[PDB]
Parts: sequence; C-alpha cells; structure tokens
Amino acid sequence: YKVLIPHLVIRSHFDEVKSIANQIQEDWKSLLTDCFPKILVNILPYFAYEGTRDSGMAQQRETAT
Amino acid sequence: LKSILEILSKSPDSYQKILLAICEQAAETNNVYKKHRILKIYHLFVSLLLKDIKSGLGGAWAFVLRDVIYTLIHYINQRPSCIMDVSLRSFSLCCDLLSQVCQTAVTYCKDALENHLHVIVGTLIPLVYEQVEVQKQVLDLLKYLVIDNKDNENLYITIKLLDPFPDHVVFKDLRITQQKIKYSRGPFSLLEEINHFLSVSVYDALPLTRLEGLKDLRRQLELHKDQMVDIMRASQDNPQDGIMVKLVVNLLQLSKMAINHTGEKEVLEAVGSCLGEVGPIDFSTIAIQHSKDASYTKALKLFEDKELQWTFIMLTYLNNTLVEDCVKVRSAAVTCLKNILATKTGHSFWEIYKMTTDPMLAYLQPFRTSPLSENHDIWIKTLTCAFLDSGGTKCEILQLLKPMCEVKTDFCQTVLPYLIHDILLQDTNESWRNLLSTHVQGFFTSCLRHFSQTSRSTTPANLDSESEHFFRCCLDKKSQRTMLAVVDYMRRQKRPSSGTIFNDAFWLDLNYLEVAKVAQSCAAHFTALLYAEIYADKKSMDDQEKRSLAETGISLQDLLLEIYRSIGEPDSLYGCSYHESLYNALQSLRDREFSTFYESLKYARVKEVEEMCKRSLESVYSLYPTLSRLQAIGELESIGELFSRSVTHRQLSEVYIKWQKHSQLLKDSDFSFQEPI
Repeated sequence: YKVLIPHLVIRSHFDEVKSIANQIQEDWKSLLTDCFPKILVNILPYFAYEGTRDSGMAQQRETAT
Repeated sequence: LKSILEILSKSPDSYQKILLAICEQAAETNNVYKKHRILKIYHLFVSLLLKDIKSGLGGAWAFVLRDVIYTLIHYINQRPSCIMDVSLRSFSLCCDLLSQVCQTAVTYCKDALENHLHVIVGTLIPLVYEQVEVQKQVLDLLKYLVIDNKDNENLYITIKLLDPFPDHVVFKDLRITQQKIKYSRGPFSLLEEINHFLSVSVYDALPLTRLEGLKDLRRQLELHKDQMVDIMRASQDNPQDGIMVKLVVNLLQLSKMAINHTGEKEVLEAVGSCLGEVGPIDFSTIAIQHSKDASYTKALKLFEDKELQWTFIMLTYLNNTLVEDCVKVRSAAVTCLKNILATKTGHSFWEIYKMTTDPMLAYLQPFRTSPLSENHDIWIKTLTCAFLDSGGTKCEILQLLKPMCEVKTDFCQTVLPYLIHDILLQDTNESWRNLLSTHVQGFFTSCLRHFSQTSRSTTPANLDSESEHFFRCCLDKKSQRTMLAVVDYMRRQKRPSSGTIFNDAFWLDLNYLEVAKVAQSCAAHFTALLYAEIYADKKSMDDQEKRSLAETGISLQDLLLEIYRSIGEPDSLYGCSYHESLYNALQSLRDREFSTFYESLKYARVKEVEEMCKRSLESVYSLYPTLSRLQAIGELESIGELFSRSVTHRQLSEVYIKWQKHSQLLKDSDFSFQEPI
C-alpha cells in the first residue's frame, strides 16, 4: 500500500502521458494497458476520484513534465 | 519521451486539453473550485527545483515557463477574483532574479517574450482597476535603465505605453511625478515626453508646489531602496527661495520635521549592496540647519491602532500573520507559506474568523484559505544549565541563538497554535527567529507561575552576567536584550497590579549592574535613563525596607554622571584628522584657473561618506558640522563659477545678495551652529 499509492500515482501519470493516438499500435497497446490497470485493483478509479490532492499533484507533475 | 515534452510539445498540448475535456472539463473545473492555489504552490516548487545550469536545460525551463504562462492566460475570468497577490509576488521574484542573473551574450529573447506576455496580460487586464502593488512593481521594473540594450529600451517604451492611458487618473496623479523623477540620468531623448506633460499638468492644475513637494517626498519614502530622487529634488527646490521663508514662518509647529532623518534612513538602507551613490544622493541637501527641536527618532507603523481591536493575544496573532505575509522571498519561505496553509486548525474556525474581514489586508489575505500530545517540563528546567552554558562567549550569533530557539521550541502547554507555529517555523532568518523567541518566551514564561519563580529568576541573571563579563557579540546582544521592551509593554498584562515596578519585579530578576552596564555599552540613553530611575526607586524601596526592619549603590552616581556626559546637552554636561583636510582643500583652492575643483568636490564627498559611515544609529546630535560642510561644498561650487565667469555686470553683487539671504536664514542659530560657518 505505501508503495502502491505512489505506484498508482505513477500509473495515472503514465496513462495520461500515453493515452495519445498518434502511433496506432503503440497507442492501442498503451490504451489496453491503461484499461487493464484501472480494473486490476478494482478500486483504482474510485481511489483516484477520492484523491483530489493526488489528482492535483499528478496534474502538476504532468504540466511540469 | 522527454524530447517530445521539451520541443515537440505543441500537439501534446491539445492532447492534454482533450484529456481534461474527456470528463467535460472536470479537471480544470475542479482546479478552479479548489482555487488552484495548491497547484500554484506546486508550480513554484517546480520552478525552485530549477536553477542548476543556466545554459542547456535553460531552454526547456523557459519552454515550461511559457507553457505555464499560456495555461494561466487561457482563462482570465475568475483569476483576479481568486488570487492576484501571490501571482504578483511570483512575477516580481522571477523578474528580479532574471535582472540579477542575466549577463552578456545570454539567450535573452526567451525572457523578453515572457515579459512581453506579462505586459500583454497587464494591458488586457479585464478588471482594469489595479491596486498599489501593481504600480509598485511597475516602478521597480522601470528602474533598469543604464545597462539596457537598445532593444531593451524599446521594449521598456512599449511597456510604458500603459502610461498615456487617461483612465483612472488616481494612480496617475499619484505616481507620474515619481515616474518622471526616475529620469535623473542625462544621456537620452527622455523617451517620455507624454509623462513629462502629465507631470506638468499635475503640477499646474493645482497651482502649488512647495508643501505638496514635501508631500510627494513622503509618498516617495514608502517606495523601495533605490530612488535616485533627492539630487533632482534639491536642485529644483533649493533655487526656490520661498521654501526656506515658508519654513521659517511655519517654525511655530511642533513636529513633522523628520524629512532629513527619513532621507538618512533611506541612505542607511542598502549599504552593503551595490550602487553606493546614496552618499552623493543625500549630499545634495544644502537647505539645512533649520529643522530643530527634534530630540530623537519617533515611532512608526500606525496600524497598531487597528491592531488593538482584539482585546486578547489575537493582536499577536495578527502580528504573526503580518510576519508570515512578509516572509515571501525564496526557498525556506515557501515552507512558511505551506505552514500558513496549515494554519487552518480548529482555531481558524473558532476564533480567527471573528474580525478578519473588516481591515484592509483581510480583504485579500485570508479569503484564500477556508490538539497534540502532552509532555512534562522538568527535563528542560534541568537542561537550562547547558542552555546557560551555550548563552554567549562565542561569535556567530546566528548559530549561537539557534540553540536558544531549540530550547524555546519546548512546548509550554498553554496555547496550542503558538507552539505549533514555532515548531513548524524552522527555516526563517535570525531576525524573525529573535522576534518569535522574545514574544513566545515572554508570553509563556508569564503564563508559567510555578517554574518562573525559580528558573525565570536565576537563568536570565546568569545569562546577562555571562554576556557582560567581557564576552560580548557584534551588536546582536542588543536585539537579544530587546526582550526588556516586551517585558515593559506587553508582558505587564497578566498579574494585575497597580505598580508597574511591581510587575517588573514579578517578571525580571531585578538586577542592578547587568543592565546598566549593558545600556552604557549600547549607548542608548532611553533604556539607560529608564533603568537608572527604576533602580534608584528600587534602591530607595530597599533602604526603606531595611530601615523598617531595623558598585555598592553609591558609586552609581559616577555612572549617572558619565551617562549625562555621553548625552551632549548643555544642562546635562555641567548643569548637573581635519588639519590635513583643510590643507588639501586650500591646496586645491589656491589657484583660480585650476581644474582640480572636481577633485576637491570628490574629496569632500568621500570625507562626508566616511563621516556618514562613522555616524551610527542616526541618533546623536551635532549634525550641523556636516550641514555646514555641505554649505561649504555649495559655496565652492559657486566659487568655481565665479572665478571663471564674472564679466557682464556685477554677478558677485547678486552672489552677495544670496549670501545676505542665507545669513538672514541662519539668524536662528548659536555658537555650535555658526562657528564652523
């Protein structure tokens, strides 16, 4: 859990960065990976919605990157 | 992957826009709902994480900054209503850092375009009603005029294009005089004929310039350090013979004559920094030797009246909030801003929101916002021994008083938020550290009734003895002893007694030599005379007690006589390398056709700068010798023209008329005033 929280933040950041559609095959693979990771723990979307501070931090990190 | 975010980050921008719009703009909607203040703090931390290499990644840093600026400009609707002061502070900090770090042959176009975007925002300004800090930052930006390139001057003109806008003439009539007087330099086309016309219009619509000139000087005093105003002000006011006449007429007043004192304070400001021309700036005042009847300095910050609306320690709460607002510089202060964000404890909902909406600062500061373990206090009273051992006898007063801060962090469990803020604030500088130390120690030791009789009656005396016994510090022991001011003013609230001497007896250790000798070393007559009278009264009371029951006290009269001799008053004294300077001055002034007049003027300037540096604390009398030296500088300036150009018709007669006028002005003087003259 203590590392899954940061792992969940990193996975959200990676999905936000790889949800592009320029490259067909890479984009489809990244979208499938993001869809499989959201339903992996089965509480990832609810946790991301409840974590307003985590979402703000992820948005700030994406803007800085 | 990072190269796309660095250079190719043009289509990823619209991609992230589509991402945040997938949920019907919910991302930015929640960002606006949460006021995005935490997001701006995170962006400030990211910007602080920068500054590793000026070149190289500097381009990517500028790209990220421009992207943040674009995302900030994308919505202008509720940004002025939500947050403006923090954004203005960040912009001012980034601009001054740019101006201080920029050098020759640098990629200045990126920061030039950033400043262009800032000016575009300032010109758009949907809420055209701007505040005073905006104009302050504008005036601070317009200071850079000497080493700027031609393109930079063109950009500064494009910035100044906001000046000829005739809407909201209030701030114009306020600061156009300052904007014009900031042009004291000579080589230019002055580039602001419109601003000069506006200044002339402001000066002519009100056909008066004498006392409103001093009022404009007062309005200039509240600006920043570098002004470069006094030279032109003196050159414009000194030829006006009505100023001194009306001052002599209005000599029947009682106060408000500290113009020269405020000028000297502004000169004492920013001494260790560059631009040492403050000396020659102040030396332009040749209309002197008339502001008298001023014993010493006075008080300031009249906001204390509005501060004393809350009866309890909430005044100290407001003072702490003001200090927190003042701590806004760089790293180790964004942690203070996070602590401010953490001040939303139970007290914020209980007592803080009582009267934090009426005052002026409360119109913009607090609306952005909105129980711990317990221990004992015996080990700290035991460690007071090592606390006293680490008191003084060592240099580096910063890390010498840091142990005092570590000892004061021991929470006296009476009020929670004070201790919470003391524990959270471990990054501030020594001034704020000493202020918080004095305040918290005083209040909590006054709240302590059982441990103050033992520790707070012996430890301070031992500290004073160790600090006085031939082991002192570089003037910081004075700021340490400033605790006595809080003891005499704020600490006397609790323990209600009709006697202030009794309150001082309850609080302090009642020493007799560990304070008088400190006052004599500090050369501050105020506390010297105060504690002298207090100790005289205490000795009288002790003698009365001894008679009722039935050094060395008597020699203190010699110390009192020494104090009276150190004051400099005629009723207090007895009522109870200039030879070489004159030599070189005469040598420079022993030839009529001699070009060393400028050399003599520079010598006089250097000597007066040395005299100013030697005159510390700006509280001792006898500034009239330096005033007469300024008069002599002016006389030498006049003689340099008289020796060269006396042709047409008796200009020396007009010079002698001016001399007679000056002598009539100096009729209100005495020996110590006229003998050097």
